[PDB]
Amino acid sequence: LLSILRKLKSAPDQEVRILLLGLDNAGKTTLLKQLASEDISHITPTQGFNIKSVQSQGFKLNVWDIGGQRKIRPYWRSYFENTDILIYVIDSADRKRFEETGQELTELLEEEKLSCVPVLIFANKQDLLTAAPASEIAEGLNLHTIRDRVWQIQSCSALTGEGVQDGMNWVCKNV
Amino acid sequence: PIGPEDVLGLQRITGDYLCSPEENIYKIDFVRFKIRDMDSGTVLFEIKKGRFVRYQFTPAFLRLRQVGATVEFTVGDKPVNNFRMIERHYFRNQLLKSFDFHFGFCIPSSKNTCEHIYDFPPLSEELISEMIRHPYETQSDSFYFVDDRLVMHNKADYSYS
Ligand SMILES: Nc1nc2c(ncn2[C@@H]2O[C@H](COP(=O)(O)OP(=O)(O)NP(=O)(O)O)[C@@H](O)[C@H]2O)c(=O)[nH]1
Ligand SMILES: [Mg+2]
Repeated sequence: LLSILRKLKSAPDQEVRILLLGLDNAGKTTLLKQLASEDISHITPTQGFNIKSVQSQGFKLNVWDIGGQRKIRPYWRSYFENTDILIYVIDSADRKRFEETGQELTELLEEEKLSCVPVLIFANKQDLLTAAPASEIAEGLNLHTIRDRVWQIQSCSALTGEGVQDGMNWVCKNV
Repeated sequence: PIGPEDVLGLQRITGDYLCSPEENIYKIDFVRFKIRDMDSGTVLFEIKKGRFVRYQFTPAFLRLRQVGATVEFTVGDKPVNNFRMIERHYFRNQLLKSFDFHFGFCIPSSKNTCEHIYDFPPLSEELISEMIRHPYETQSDSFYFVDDRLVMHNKADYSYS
């Protein structure tokens, strides 16, 4: 997050708000703690939000992780305002939930408060052997039909860190 | 009807608590506080748990450069609109650090965390030894607002011996 801040520091408003969404169990909080260089061992399901507010030289990087459980999801809308980047996380090995996650992503990309917001899709848990590759997830979700914004899909493992920096590098280039 | 405006220019610690416990109608509850050095990764302090805290810290805290400060809080049955936190640290009429964070909506019966990751202000040797020599004269106010109205006020003093 520290170096990410420095990679975004040229942003004219001097603040960047990143929203982390995705189904419960996708790996959102793990990703957040990975980015924050924090121990990822005490993680439980998020019944609310987790925020990292990174502030240096009057620049402000706020990353919001909202819980993904079905009972928390209806509140996602309460956190859309002033979002600069959406990061949408998917468990690449949970195929039974591919349709559920496509549905949620579809809704997000129709939301008035998220219009034109760049979206990074993290195809997470690539360390798992049964994980679908990013290209396959992209095909399944019809990411090529996205008209109204820049987007990227990135293979990653929030657990190991692999692919995470490549995703965040795209984010930094597209703020 | 105390508001953010009343608090943002203060040059010293409040004289006394600014509200009663009963004014916390949303049952907001701070259950954990953690301080870590972002450089070495070391957790310098964590507490896992009534509106006053006395912190027993060391001089090493004052020589840090990159700090992560986490709060963890629960919310009761009622949804909270426009939750805002303002925290201010002082030593003897000087403002050391200020944090103003607009949480916005808080989900009913939620458990939430916020970590402020920041550049520790480079305090002069004069100031550092002065605060080391005078324990508990470094103090903080934590103000919590719901829709611009103060609903909770916590206080702390600090020792760096
Ligand atoms: N194998 C593997 N497991 C991962 C990876 N990322 C997260 N996990 C695991 O997936 C489970 C859920 O992770 P978590 O970060 O809590 O997901 P979440 O999206 O925050 N869930 P919620 O929205 O309910 O808080 C945890 O057991 C976590 O260790 C990954 O990249 N690889
Ligand atoms: Mg979580």
